[PDB]
Amino acid sequence: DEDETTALVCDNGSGLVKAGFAGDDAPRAVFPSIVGRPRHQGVMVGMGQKDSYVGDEAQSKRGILTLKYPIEHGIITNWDDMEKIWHHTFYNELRVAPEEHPTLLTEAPLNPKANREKMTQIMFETFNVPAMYVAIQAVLSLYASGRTTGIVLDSGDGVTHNVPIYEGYALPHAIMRLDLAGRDLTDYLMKILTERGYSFVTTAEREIVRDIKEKLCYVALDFENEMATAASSSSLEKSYELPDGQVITIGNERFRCPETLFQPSFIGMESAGIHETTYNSIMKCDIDIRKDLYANNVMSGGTTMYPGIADRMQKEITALAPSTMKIKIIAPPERKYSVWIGGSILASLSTFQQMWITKQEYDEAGPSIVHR
Amino acid sequence: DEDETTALVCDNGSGLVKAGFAGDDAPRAVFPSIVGRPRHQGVMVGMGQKDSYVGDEAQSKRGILTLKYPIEHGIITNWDDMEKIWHHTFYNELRVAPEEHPTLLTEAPLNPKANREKMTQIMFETFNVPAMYVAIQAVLSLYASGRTTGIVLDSGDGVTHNVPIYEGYALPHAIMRLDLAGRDLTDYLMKILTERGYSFVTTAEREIVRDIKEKLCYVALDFENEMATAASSSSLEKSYELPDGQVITIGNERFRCPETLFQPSFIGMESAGIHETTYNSIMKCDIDIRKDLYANNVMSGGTTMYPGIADRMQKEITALAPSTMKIKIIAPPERKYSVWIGGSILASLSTFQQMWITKQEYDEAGPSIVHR
Amino acid sequence: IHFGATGKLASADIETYLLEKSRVTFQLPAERSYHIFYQIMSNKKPELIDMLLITTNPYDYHYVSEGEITVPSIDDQEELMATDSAIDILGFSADEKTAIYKLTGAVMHYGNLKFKQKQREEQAEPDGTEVADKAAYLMGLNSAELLKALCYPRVGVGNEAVTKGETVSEVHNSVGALAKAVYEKMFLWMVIRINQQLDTKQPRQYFIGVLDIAGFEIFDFNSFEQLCINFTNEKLQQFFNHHMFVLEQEEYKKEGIEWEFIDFGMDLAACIELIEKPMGIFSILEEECMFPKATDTSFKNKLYDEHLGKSNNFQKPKPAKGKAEAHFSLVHYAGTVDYNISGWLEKNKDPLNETVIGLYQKSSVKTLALLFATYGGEAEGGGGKKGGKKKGSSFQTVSALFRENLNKLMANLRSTHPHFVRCIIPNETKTPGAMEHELVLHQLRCNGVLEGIRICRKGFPSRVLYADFKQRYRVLNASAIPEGQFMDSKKASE
Repeated sequence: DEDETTALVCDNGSGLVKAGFAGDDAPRAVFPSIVGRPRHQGVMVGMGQKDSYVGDEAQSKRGILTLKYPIEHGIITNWDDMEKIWHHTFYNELRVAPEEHPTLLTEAPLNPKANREKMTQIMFETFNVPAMYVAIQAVLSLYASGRTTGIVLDSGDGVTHNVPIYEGYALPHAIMRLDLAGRDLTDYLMKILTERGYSFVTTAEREIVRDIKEKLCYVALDFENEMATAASSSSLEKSYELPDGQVITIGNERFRCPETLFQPSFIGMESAGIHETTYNSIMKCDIDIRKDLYANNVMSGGTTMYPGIADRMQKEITALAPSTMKIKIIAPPERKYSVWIGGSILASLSTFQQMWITKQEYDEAGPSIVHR
Repeated sequence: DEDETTALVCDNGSGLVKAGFAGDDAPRAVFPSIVGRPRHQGVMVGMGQKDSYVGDEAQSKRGILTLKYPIEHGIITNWDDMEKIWHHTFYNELRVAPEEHPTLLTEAPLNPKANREKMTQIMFETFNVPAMYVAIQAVLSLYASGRTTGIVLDSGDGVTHNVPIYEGYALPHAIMRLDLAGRDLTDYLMKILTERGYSFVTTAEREIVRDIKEKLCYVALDFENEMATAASSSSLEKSYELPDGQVITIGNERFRCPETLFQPSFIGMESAGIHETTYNSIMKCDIDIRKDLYANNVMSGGTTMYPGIADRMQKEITALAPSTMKIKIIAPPERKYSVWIGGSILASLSTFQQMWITKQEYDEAGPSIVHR
Repeated sequence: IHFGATGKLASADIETYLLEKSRVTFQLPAERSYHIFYQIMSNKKPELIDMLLITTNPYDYHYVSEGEITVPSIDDQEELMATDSAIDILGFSADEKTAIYKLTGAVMHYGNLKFKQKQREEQAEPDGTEVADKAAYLMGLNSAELLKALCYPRVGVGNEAVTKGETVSEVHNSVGALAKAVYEKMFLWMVIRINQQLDTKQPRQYFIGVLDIAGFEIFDFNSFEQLCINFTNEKLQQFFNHHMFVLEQEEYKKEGIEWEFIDFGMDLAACIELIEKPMGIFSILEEECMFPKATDTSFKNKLYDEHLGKSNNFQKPKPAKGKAEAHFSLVHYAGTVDYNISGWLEKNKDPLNETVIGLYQKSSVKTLALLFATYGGEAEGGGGKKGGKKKGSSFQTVSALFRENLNKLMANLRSTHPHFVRCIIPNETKTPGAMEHELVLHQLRCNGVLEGIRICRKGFPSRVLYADFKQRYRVLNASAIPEGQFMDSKKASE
C-alpha cells in the first residue's frame, strides 16, 4: 500500500495535463497546460496579489493575464513555467505532498535525452519525490490496449505521431511526427464556420467553436460522396444552440474539419496525412515485423475521437497495404486517456516496483540513471 | 530397451541440426544451427535476461542479436557455441537427460582427427553420456539406402561432397568437396529474382526467397532448350503469393538457380560442377571398383531435392562414362534426412552394440579410443 | 488476545490469510467442501432448505458433491446448530444471519446455472431461467439483468463501455469466479463483523498473538499457492534463527564466554530478497499482470532473462523424479522447490465480470451489497482500457496484498516475544503410538527443528537451561550445587 495507493501518474500534454493515482480508471485531474501572468497590478475581491495563475484559473481570467504554453508540440520548452504546472498538480489539484509519493511521468516520442535528465533533476531535487519513472507516451497507449507490438497513431492538442513499438521498444528511426492536431483543427473549423456566414466575435463565441468540433464533428468515410450528399441536402445538417438562443447551423463543415487530418492541403500544409504517414512509418520498419504493425494500429489521443476515424483509416491503409496483409485499426472508447490509463496499470503493477528510479539511485548516479 | 529406446542420433549440419531417437523414422528435432548473442541489454515481457539464444529463437529474434554459425562448411569451427547447440538439443528439444542415453553423432568427410577427439572429450567429459559413436555422414546416407558400396553425392547447406565408399570404408583419397550448396543457391536466386525487377527489402521478404527456392525450383534436363522454351513462353511460369497479396511471378529463373550446381560459372565460381566431380572422384578410385560406384550414385542432402536432379545427373554421367558401363543414380524421397535415418537404423541395430565407445573405454584409453 | 493492565482479558482480533477458494467449486475424490454446505443440507432446520430453495441431496449441487458428502466422524446436524448459535452469540443481525445463509445457497445454485450456444453463433445463451431465478432472488437480484451481464458482459475499453460477448466456456468459468469471489468476501466480512463485537472500550496494555498457518510443504507439484505459503514460512524461520541468535548471545554474555557469531537469519536473506525485492519474482509477476497481452510464457522469460545465471537461489528445474513439469526451482532453507507457473497471471489478476458485480453493488440484500463496495469505489481509477487498477483502489496483483498483509503480520510478530510450537504427524495411516520415519524426518527439516539443532551444535551441542540444570543435578555436590541453584537461578548452576 506504501506505494500501491501512493503512485502518481502525470501525463503532461500540449493542451491538457491528465493526473491522478495509479490504480484509478481515469485521471483525477484534467486541466489546461497554461500559466498566466497578470498584465496589470490589482486584486480579486478577498484575495491577495497573485503572481501567477495555472490551469483553469488562467483560462477564466485570460483577459488580464499573458497566457503561456510550457509544452510546445509535446516537448517542454519552458522549465520555469513547467515546474509551476507540476506544483499546481501536486499541491492543489491532487492535494498530495509529493515527498511521499512515487511519480510516473510521461514524455514524448523523440524527447531529447537532456530533457528526460532535466525533469528528473526537478522531480528529485526541487519536489523531493521518493522515486519516479518517465514512460514514452505511445508506449503507454499500446500497453493499455493489452499489447506490446503495434504502431500507435497518437494525436492530441499540438502533435501527431506514429510510434511503431516491438516487444515494448519504440522504434526510433520509424517514428513520424506531424505538427497538426486538435488545436490547428479548432482554428480551421472556426474559419469554415465564419465562412458559412458567421461571427465568433466575443470570447464566449471563440471558446465554444471547440465544443462544436468535439460534439458535432465527424470523419466520414467516402468524404467524396459526402460533399455530394451535402448538396442534395439531406437531413445531414446539425444546429447547435449557443451560450444564448442564437442557434447556429452546421451541416456540411461538420466533416470538412477532420478531412483536414487526411488532407493537410486544406490548411496550407504540404506534409503528408495521417494514413499515409501510418503507412510510411511501416515501410520504414523491418520487413518481418510489418505484418504485426498492420494488424495493430492502436489509436490514442483527443483528436482521434472524431467518430468514423477508424473506418476511414481502415480503408485508407487496406488500400495502400499489399492484399496479402491483415489490416486492423484498434480505437478504444477511453482513448482520450489511453496514455494515462497505460501508466496507471503499469505503475500499479506488481512487477514495476523494480524499475522505479529511487533517490538512492539518483543521489548516487546523477540524472543519467533514469535517462537509460 | 535399456538403450534400444535410449540411443540418440544427432546430425550436426551447417544450416540445420537433425535429432531424435534411434528407432524413429525421421528426426524428432530439426532447427537452425545458430547461436544468437543479444546486441543490447533488456528483456522480453515475463522472461529474464538471456545471455544466449539457439535455433529458432535466435532466428526469430535476429534483429537484436549477433547470429553465429558454429559449423563452417560441415566442420565445427567454434566449440563454445557448438556445446551450446548440443545442450539445447538434449535438454530443450529432445528434453532428455544425456547421462543415461547412448549418443550417435555424425561428422564430415575428412573431419580432422583432432575434432573427432574433441567432440568425444565434450560428449563424455561435459555431458557425461554413457556411450557414444561418431559416423561419417555419406557413409550413413549410403547405408540407409540399403547398400555398402556406392558413391554418395552429399549436398546440404554449406558443403557438397562426393564420398566413394567400398564395403563400408569411405575412400579418403577420392573424396571431393565443393563449397557451393543451398545457402549459396538461395542468394543467387535472390539476385536473379531482384534482377527480374523485384525487391526483397524487409526481412519478411528475404526469408521467403528460400521458400520459393524449395517449393518452385527445378533442375531441368536439357537446360539448353528450356531457356529456348522460356522465350516462346509457354505456361512454364509460376506465381507465388507473398506473406501478403503481392503475387510474385517466377517463370524461367525457377531452373536457372539449380543450373548453378552444374555451372558454378553462374556465380563466379571457377570450380568444376556436381556431375564432373562425381566422375572425377570415380576416375580417382581403383579400376576394378569403378563399375560398382557407377551403378550406385546415391544422393543425399537438402540441396539434392530439386526435382529432375537425378535425370540430369543420369544423363550427365552416362555421357562422360565409357559406354560399356551401367550408370545408376539413386535419389530416395526421404533424402533430406538420409544421413539421419542411416544413423537411426545403425544405432538401433542388433549388432552395433559392440561398437559403442563406453565411458569405460574412454576413462581408460583417452579420446584416442573413439578416434579409430 | 488483548490482555488488560491488571492481566485480565480485554479484546481479541482475528485475521485470515489464504483461503482455499477452490473448495467452493471443486473437490478431490476423497475430500469434500466446506462443512456449512453439508451442515445446511443435513436438515436439522428444515426451513432453511425451503428458504434457500434447495434440496437435501447434494448430488443436486455439482460444486459440492464432486468428492464426498458424508463423514462418519462428523454430525452435520449438531454442528449446524453449533454454527447457528455461534452466529447469534457473535452478535450478528438476523438479517445478516439470513444473508449468510441465503448467500451460501446462491453459490450452490450458481454451479447449477447452465448455458447453451446460440444457434449459428458461438455465443452463450441461457439454458433456462429456473435456477437463475432462485439465485437471483436469494441475492436480491433480477434474473434477467443477471443473465445478460453474465452473457453479454458490458465492458469499458478506451473511454467508454463496450459490450462484449462471451462463450459457453467463458460463462461457466465466470460464474465460478463469482461464486468463489462472493464466498470469500463474505468469509472476510464475517471475520470483520466478529472482530467488531470482539471490540471493547476497556484499555489494553499488551496482547498475545496466536498464529496458525501452514508450514513449508513440498509437493511434486508446486504452484502459486505454494510459493505464497513457502515464502511465508521462509520468513517465519528467519524470524526464529534471529531470535535465537539474539538469545544465544545473551548467555555467552551473561556467562562471560567468548563466542562471536553472525546472525543466523542472514543465511536466508538471499532467498527472501529474490522473492520480495523489486526486481524479484513477485514484481515480475505483478508487473506483467499489467500487460494486457502477456502470457504465462511471457512472464516466464522475464523471470529468467533477469534472474537466471545472475542469481544463485534461482535455478532451472529438474523436470524428473516425482515432479510433473518444468519452470523454476528455488533454494529455500528446507530445500529446493520446483515451481510450475501456469495460471499465475490469471490467478494473480482476479478477473471478475464487473457488470455482475455492478448488480451486486445495488442488491436488495444490503450485506451482499456491502461485501462489493470496495470494488465499486476503485473503478474510478481503472476507467479506461489498459492501465492500473490501483488508481481507484482496485488490486493490481494477486499477490500485492498477500505481501502487505504478510508485512503487517511479520511486523506485529516483531513487537512480540516469540514463542514457538511445532505440531507433528506420526503416520499417514492414522494410528496411535506409531511413526513413519521419513515422514517425521521431513517435517523436522521443514519445521525448523533440525535447523535449531544445527545452530545449537555450532560447537556446543547440548545446552541446558539453568533451572532444568539445577533440579536434575543439585544432588551432585548437593549442598553447594543446591545453594547455587536456589540462591541465583543462574548463579547457582555456576
